[PDB]
Amino acid sequence: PYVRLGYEGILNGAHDIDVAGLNGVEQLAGKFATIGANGVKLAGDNGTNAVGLFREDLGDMVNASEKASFYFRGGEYYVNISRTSLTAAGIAAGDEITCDADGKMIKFTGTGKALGVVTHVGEYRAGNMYEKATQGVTDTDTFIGFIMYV
Amino acid sequence: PYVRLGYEGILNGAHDIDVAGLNGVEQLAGKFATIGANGVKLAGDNGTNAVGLFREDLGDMVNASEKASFYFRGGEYYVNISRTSLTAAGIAAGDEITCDADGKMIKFTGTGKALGVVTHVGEYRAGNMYEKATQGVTDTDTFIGFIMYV
Amino acid sequence: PYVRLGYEGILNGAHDIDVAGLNGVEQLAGKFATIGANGVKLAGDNGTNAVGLFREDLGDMVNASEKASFYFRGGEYYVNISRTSLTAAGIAAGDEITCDADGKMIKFTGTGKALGVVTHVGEYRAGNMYEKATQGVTDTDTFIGFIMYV
Amino acid sequence: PYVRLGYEGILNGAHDIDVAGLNGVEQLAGKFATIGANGVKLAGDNGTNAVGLFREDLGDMVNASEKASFYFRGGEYYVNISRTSLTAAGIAAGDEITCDADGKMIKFTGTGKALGVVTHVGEYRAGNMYEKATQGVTDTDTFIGFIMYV
Amino acid sequence: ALPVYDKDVDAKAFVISKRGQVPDQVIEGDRIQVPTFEIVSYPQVRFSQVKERRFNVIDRAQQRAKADIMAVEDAEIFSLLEGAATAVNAVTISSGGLQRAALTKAFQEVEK
Amino acid sequence: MSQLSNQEKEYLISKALETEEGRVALAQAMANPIRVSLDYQGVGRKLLVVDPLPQGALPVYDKDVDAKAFVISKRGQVPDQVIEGDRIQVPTFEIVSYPQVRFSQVKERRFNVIDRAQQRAKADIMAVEDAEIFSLLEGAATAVNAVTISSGGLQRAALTKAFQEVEKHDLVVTKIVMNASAFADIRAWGQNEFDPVTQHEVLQTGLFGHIWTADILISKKVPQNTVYVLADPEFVGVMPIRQDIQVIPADKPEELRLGWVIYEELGLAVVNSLAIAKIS
Amino acid sequence: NTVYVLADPEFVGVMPIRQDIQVIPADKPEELRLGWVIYEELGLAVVNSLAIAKIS
Repeated sequence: PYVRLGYEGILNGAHDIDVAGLNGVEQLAGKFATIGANGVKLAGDNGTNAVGLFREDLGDMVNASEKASFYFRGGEYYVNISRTSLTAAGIAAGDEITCDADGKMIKFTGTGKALGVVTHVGEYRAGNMYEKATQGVTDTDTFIGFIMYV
Repeated sequence: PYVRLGYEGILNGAHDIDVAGLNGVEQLAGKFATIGANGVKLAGDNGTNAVGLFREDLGDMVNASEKASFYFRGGEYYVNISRTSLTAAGIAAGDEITCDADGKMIKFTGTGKALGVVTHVGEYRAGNMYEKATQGVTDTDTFIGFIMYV
Repeated sequence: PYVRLGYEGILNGAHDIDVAGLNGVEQLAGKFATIGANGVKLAGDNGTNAVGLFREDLGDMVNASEKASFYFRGGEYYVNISRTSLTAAGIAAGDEITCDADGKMIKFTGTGKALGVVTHVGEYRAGNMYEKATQGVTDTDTFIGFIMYV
Repeated sequence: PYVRLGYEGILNGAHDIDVAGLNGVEQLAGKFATIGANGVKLAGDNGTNAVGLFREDLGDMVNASEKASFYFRGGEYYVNISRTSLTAAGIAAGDEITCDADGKMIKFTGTGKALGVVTHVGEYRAGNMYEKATQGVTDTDTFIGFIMYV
Repeated sequence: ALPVYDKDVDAKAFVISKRGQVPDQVIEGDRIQVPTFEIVSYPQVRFSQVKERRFNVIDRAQQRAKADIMAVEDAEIFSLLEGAATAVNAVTISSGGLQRAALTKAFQEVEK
Repeated sequence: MSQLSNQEKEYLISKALETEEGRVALAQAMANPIRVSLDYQGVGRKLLVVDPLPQGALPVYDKDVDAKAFVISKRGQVPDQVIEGDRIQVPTFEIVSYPQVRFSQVKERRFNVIDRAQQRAKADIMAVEDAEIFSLLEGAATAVNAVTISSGGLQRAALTKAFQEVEKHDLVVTKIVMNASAFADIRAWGQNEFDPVTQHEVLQTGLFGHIWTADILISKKVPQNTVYVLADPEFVGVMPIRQDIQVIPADKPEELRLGWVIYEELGLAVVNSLAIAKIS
Repeated sequence: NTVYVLADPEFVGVMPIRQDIQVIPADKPEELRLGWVIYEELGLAVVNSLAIAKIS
């Protein structure tokens, strides 16, 4: 949700990652969510959000997918439970967060499909809808952002 | 070992999925077959193996290969599993086709068959013992170019 | 279906095949192994093995959680159990993978278990367990002959 | 298992039998090497090594000295049946160790009445008895790991 | 990350980074005055300019360093900086006492 | 982003693209230069550590029961140790952004030495390592502790228990929180405890220096003759090394930076060094 | 340590501007005092900066 503030203006205002309660299958080993840099002391919406897929850092931190392009890794088996509040900039748990799903809804922007690359900025984008592909069941084409199912 | 025609695009491999026993469970995510380029999707004429000798690209596309992305351990064993008949068609032109890597007939040849690697005669054959990955079975055995059901 | 029945002569941890994994001992999806695809895979029954953390990529296909020769590609808590079937060994790529995330029969031991880091083959080796992928939290206290956890 | 020797870590690839005494049972527990008073910053690895001629020179500690041939007297042998691997390095703490001798039935070396002696580290050698000797005076039906009362 | 042996497998360590973009901002004010009022008051012309100028220089610093992150507000520095707390030292103690206590924290960083 | 986007409506920025300017990095204090360093060439180092020493029962007779002066030590063996970290980098991002390379060698070098120093001071040893300041040390008698405020007096008091052990006192290894807390208190009337208002650029008690680190757990301060207590042998000094034409770095579209030192640490005796917990 | 830790980039320096010739002065004689800057702020190493909050 927030593809309606998105369409190339992603990571402004409140965005969740969820429109429906996540599927089963707990993840074992707890860990924190933060999207900040040496602590989240970010309070209020806009700025860097923890929307997008995630990546494990030191395996003690999870954060948003903000790597380099090329050797990109597609789908992942969970998204973090929303702690999006106005005492935060997106999801960032100040306790340990434990995740779940078979994979769930995520947010994709760009002129790709459901899969892009990373420019070290939250979420994925990139062009080429014939060198990229839908994640999840059935073909879905991207034109203004949509919630793509892993 | 079972009746096969399939649809070859490279020499050897390809087989029927009409008789190939229990078919493995499909996973959520779609991806394209690289043949042609009519419309946004990639849609061309078949010219790809039906079953086995595929390698995943970057971009989340699947197509034929006799190459292995990894340098060590076993070979290809990425095979197509669908509920769609392959008997005059390969991987689907246009739209999302789902793959797996479990069951279906492959081809082994020569001595040994227990573990396999991939060779570039469109066939699989034995790799080294305690060094390389398994794909084959020591329950069905070859009669020299012979078709094993996994 | 399976490419053998599991052998427990795989050195230094990493034993069993799942009854039917995807989340327990009931229900399964096949999916391909590109575990250390690009890079040298480590021979099992030679190297320092263990069952590491594993990562989905390019949808619902799995590979190693690389973090030690690749610039934060993430990791996950949803693991690969690789086939100890026939004469294959430790982690292997070329297999059908049944996966878990709290299910069984997982093994979660071997060399460099606790005071360990994660290799660029998606295995554990020794070091220190406070950086570079967790060895578990309360799931670090599971040894041989006790019900292993992630 | 296998080859472990730690990492959680139970085999330990070394088995040394506590042979209970005769005419009322006697035991002695594996001894540490420490010079005088009790070892600080852990107590290190055992003074006793399977297949080695040691003598206690301290109450809870065992040390070097080699029993000299000529005129038959009691034990102080503390031969423990050989483990598999680590046979010219001694045996390290976290593997199986005991003491066997002195008021109990013991572990013997050498096959037939032809005997020779033992090195500390776990090796066997030839040698006639002429300035040192190990193990009791040979009897009928005496082989390696056989139970002689001394 | 503690040291480990040469007969035991070497320890590793890693750094993680996120990339950030900072856009430019414009701070500005206008103040509206009636010529009659201005001409007669005299120093009022100078004063109004110097105050509005001062006010803009305060508002640029205020946003960049502090504020909170909202839909019309930024906050760069405040977010990034590392935590430190007087409360560990004592909870309720003089204003003087806080400033003295506070000096010490900086040492830790190797600022001295 | 990092805070509200005001005008940028590009989120790509050409697969990353950045201009030459400072990249933020951590600097921490250490408990590593506190302990003395010297080089060693060999394959292992052997130390003696003092076990229990029997002073036995004091003179009361001659050749019935006699007192013992006997002190006992055991030898322990230390292997060469490795401290290392690797950082993996891709040339394209690095080349366009421009300071990343330089940032990465310094940030890496600092990061490892900092993490070592943190672990090394506090807490009991592991099974891959030996000698840690916290293990080596003894407590202190009930006397050092007071029920009247005087931060200076506690630290002073501690030195005298330490003297019996025969510590000549190099430096005091002190905690950032405790030291601050000592300042927050008052000497009743004017002034601040430990050292007063006017001096705070130099803090010295007993004619001895303070190295202030947070490595050690909170509420603990450690006086000692640091140079005797431990010694850090270095087999090879710190260097950055890069492999990119070696086998595994080659395979990647990437270059590998290695940052290592080959280290050791000896802990002499268990009755040298002294810990105290402050109530101020 | 303000000088190393942050730096102030200036796209435009602060400057007052004065305009007597716009829409509202035309309708009714009025004078406008204009005051503005265009700013950006650089952070050279901002994880050296410590923030503490007063209690009392």
